[PDB]
Amino acid sequence: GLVPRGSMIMKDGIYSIIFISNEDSCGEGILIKNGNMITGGDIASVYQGVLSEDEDIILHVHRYNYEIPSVLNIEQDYQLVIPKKVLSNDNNLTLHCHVRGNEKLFVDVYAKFIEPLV
Amino acid sequence: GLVPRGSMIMKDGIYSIIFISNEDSCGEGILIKNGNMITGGDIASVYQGVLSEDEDIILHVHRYNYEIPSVLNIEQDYQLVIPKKVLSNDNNLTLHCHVRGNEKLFVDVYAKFIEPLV
Repeated sequence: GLVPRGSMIMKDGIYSIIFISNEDSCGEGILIKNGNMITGGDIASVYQGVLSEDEDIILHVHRYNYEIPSVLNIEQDYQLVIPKKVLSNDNNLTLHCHVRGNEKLFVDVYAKFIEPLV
Repeated sequence: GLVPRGSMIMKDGIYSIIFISNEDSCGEGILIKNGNMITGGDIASVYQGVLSEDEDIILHVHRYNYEIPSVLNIEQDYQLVIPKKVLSNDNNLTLHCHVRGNEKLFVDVYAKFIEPLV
């Protein structure tokens, strides 16, 4: 089962990710965790941020292919606030992230551990 | 214009990548370059490798979703050899990568620099 735990407890490695927005649009991507560093992306945007702790974990989202819609229909670069605690297992986790400054704009994410860093 | 250069001279950061295989199947993905470390993936596989410089660069491809076809139709994990030489810019590059052990199996890749990492 999943249990509330701090994100920083996540094992280092590459994860597969699936997410759905308040607009009810879905997307899938990849996520890489190294130290407290988080980098990732899907066919249209890439994301980067640093596991906070003592700070609001901010994830900078950057769109790179506008011929593909944003799961959030924003149309520019934004920030997602990552929860300090997530529901997790040794290899699975879910979290609810919302756009900074707008709780009504959000995505629910499920992440699955794929493998350790080389 | 693109000029021949050492692949290991690529700017660290997040890259979008598009590729076509000898079988005429195309795929798209993301690629992250940190030090000599390269990590990335698409909707069905993830990859990790180390920009060598004294050894042929081996990119380890791990298939994580077998419900989606691989651009090479290998049906298992494999290794790609990454050229020490690439045709590149300060933001673009292309390369021809063959499967370790079989030059007849390969992907021709175009990579676009998206943004540097934190």
